[PDB]
Amino acid sequence: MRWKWIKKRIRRLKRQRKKERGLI
Amino acid sequence: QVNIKKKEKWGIAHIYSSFNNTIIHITDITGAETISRWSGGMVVKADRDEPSPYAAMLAARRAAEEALEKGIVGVHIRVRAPGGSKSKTPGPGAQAAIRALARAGLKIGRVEDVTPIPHDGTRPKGGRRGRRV
Amino acid sequence: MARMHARKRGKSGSKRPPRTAPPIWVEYTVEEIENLVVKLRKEGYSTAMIGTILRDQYGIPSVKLFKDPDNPNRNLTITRILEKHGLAPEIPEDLMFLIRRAVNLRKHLEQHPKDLHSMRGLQLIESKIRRLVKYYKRKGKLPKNWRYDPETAKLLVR
Amino acid sequence: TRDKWKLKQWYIIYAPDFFGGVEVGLTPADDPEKVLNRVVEVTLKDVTGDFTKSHVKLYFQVYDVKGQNAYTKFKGMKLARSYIRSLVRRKTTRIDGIFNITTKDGYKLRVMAMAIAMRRIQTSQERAIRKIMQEIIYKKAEELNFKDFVLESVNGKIAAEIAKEAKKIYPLRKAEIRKIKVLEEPQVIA
RNA sequence: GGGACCGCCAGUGGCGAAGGCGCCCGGCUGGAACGGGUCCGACGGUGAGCGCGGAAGGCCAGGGGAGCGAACCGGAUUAGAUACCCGGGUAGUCCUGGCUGUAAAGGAUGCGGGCUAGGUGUCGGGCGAGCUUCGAGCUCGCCCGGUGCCGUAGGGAAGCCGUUAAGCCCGCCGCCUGGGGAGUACGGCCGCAAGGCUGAAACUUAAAGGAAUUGGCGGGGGAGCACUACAAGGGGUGGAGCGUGCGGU
Repeated sequence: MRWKWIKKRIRRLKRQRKKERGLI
Repeated sequence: QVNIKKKEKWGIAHIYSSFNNTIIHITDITGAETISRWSGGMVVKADRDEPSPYAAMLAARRAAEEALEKGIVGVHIRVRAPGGSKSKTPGPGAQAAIRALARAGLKIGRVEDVTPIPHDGTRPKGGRRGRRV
Repeated sequence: MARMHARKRGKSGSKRPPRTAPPIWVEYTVEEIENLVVKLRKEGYSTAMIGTILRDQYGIPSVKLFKDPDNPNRNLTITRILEKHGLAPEIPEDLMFLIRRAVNLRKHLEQHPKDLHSMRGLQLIESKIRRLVKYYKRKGKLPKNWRYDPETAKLLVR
Repeated sequence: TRDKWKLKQWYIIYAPDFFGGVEVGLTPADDPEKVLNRVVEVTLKDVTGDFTKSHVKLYFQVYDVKGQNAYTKFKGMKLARSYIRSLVRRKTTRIDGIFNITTKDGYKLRVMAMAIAMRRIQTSQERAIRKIMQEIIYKKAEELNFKDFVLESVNGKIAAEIAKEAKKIYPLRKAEIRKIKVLEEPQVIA
């Protein structure tokens, strides 16, 4: 549970920063 | 073998007691001559009979007969255990071997603690909860 | 008492003497005792250590209670006498000693490096000195134009 | 097994000027000169005295063997785990004195000594006690010959004495010579 | 020969602001309790901001590497194991220089003071004794500070708390105002990265939560009986044919 939320957020952020980095 | 003037050989009977097997080896006082080495596996092959106390009793008894031929009639008993990433407690053959010696007619004048206990520490295998089934 | 500032425990339970009636178990005069203070100050004693001496040797209860007043400055005891003579500098003895320690510490941290505990103590002593000084400059114990920075400290010490 | 045993040769422990000699302890080996460095534990059956009783285990190492009689010097003393763990206790202190002794006889000796504090109070008097333990053991050792000193050091005479002079400063109990290791032996052979 | 660490010692124990701190010896060095207030004479308290320390692991360089061991490669277990278990094994763990900053970093109890029943133990100091191995070695009381147990007035939803307050007061700081969306988005700021700080809205909901009571339950613990229980023992069904009832047909 607790682990889930955080890593999901860290994935959510790294995909978004990936989609920010390669479409500017 | 000449130049005996002790008039009663004595042998330091070594007992290595793993949870995975029991070995019983006897040497003279020096340690420089092995007369006997008998293990649980040589007695009986079945992987569970190997540390079993009955298997250990007979292994120690065999050695003990050889020792009597030699005129080894007194024994120091030196108990140790596995220790490098194992439990440091001696297995079942300790108690079995002491019994086979007591029946066998070899009298014990000392009981000796040469077991691995560090004052520098050693970690055994676990999984952050120890071993489990 | 009790306060906390670098300890997790209370302060000592000591109190001033209440023999607030003048001595008469002393058998020395005011005059003789002053005489002693000039000689001792001159010798190399600092004004706390003189007053301790006076209590033991000459047997007074307090030095606040055998020699107040005799000069018209606040809280008349030793260093006020000396101050009129010019045997005491204006910067209180308290402050002189604090400052001396604050110099001592920079020199150890250098030679002994990796001192965490000693480093926090250097910040803490210094910090306290600025706050004490800030009040003293105003009071006239220190000049108005004086400042406490750590270089000026080293100057005084040397 | 492997041998008759007659290929194995047996040799016999004698330790002139260490105990005056013994007749107990045997070392087998295969070939001559593989017994020159072997270490032999005896409790001693030539005496049933205090060495055997309360200072249980002594080690002797056969330095050289000449003509199939083995000349032997003091290799070590120790106690066992049974003694160290028994005597120590809780809400007290354990005090130990190491010194590296030089004796004027050409032997270098290392003593560990075991002193047990009389109950309460952990104090600088402990460490003061350690200063004294080293100094006393040194003076006894310095005066005497190595055969004399070994007999005093393994026996309670030394322990009993350390406890008397220390006891005056700060009382002790249960003083012992935990082990003695012969830092360096030789002075008559290289 | 080598690296690494210090069973006993070790105690409900001691030290440090805090994170934290355990082989032994010596030097260097910081802090504290206490008794004697000897000294300045209200210099005090709090403190937005700012500044600083900050376990472990991580990041960077160099060195060290004995054992241990993410990843990893087999084996078992398991339907399969993705896991518990076993055989090997790399970074890392160690040391120094450098860098980043988190914690259920807990006493979940902000900081400073006064005040409000006691009892007992314990650590160190002051003081008067007794015992004495003549050393505070063993102990008692008064007194001063700290850590513990039991408990009053009172407080609390209750559990508890109770001179170490969640008690009675005062000064100041930090913070909250249902749950999910979301500690997300967006922007800025810091960081080398990992991350950190700040920090929404549309929408959706009649509950989310805390304590205790009672009951059921638990490859949770302890104890005990039963012959409609199990063991021992004796016969039998499931085979075949028939009789009878049911499902299906």
